[PDB]
Amino acid sequence: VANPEHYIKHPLQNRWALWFFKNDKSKTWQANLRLISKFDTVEDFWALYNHIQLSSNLMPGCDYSLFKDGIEPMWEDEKNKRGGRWLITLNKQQRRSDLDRFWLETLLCLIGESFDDYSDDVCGAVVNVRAKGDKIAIWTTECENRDAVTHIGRVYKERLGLPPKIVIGYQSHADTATKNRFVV
Ligand SMILES: C[n+]1cn([C@@H]2O[C@H](COP(=O)(O)OP(=O)(O)OP(=O)(O)O)[C@@H](O)[C@H]2O)c2nc(N)[nH]c(=O)c21
Repeated sequence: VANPEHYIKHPLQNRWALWFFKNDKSKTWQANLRLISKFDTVEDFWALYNHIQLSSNLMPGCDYSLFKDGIEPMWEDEKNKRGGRWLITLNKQQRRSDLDRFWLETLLCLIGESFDDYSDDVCGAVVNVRAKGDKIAIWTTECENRDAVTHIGRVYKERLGLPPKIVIGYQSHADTATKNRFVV
């Protein structure tokens, strides 16, 4: 039989779904959220990533979301309702300098399962392109899991290369939908 190394795609640990949001005042927030496609290999990730717009080129008001297959990118999902997000807030000058590199690094932290035992607490990630300042966030499934949330935040901050002068926060979705629970 042939050596699999020669011809098989490299499976990822999870199957992931990419979503797109375009702000339209004619429609509800949920109706503006649409599924693009799914992938579960390294090769299919790069084929998707290489044919879509960089976040910095999106019209203001748009989002990308990458979530594990089966989890919708909204607070109301069962695996998001009790969770929260590690938030990266960027200034207007950082759309040029950091937004796209931070986003791709965030994508790799997800599909590469970069958070060791706590990668099962990850639900997905969201980049919001906005005129007042863009945002990148990793969503985790239980805001009360102190060890999981902390270790995800610290690993995330280092992978992004942020210096200790910067401090990022973690907010539960219930607070957003109605403060930081943690900071690293
Ligand atoms: C992520 N999310 C966003 N929305 C709606 O989209 C709105 C904007 O939320 P946003 O996440 O787009 O942040 P933005 O920076 O645009 O707005 P801000 O941070 O309030 O200044 C939210 O206030 C909700 O009305 C959401 N509405 C529901 N029902 N579920 C969601 O998960 C959800």
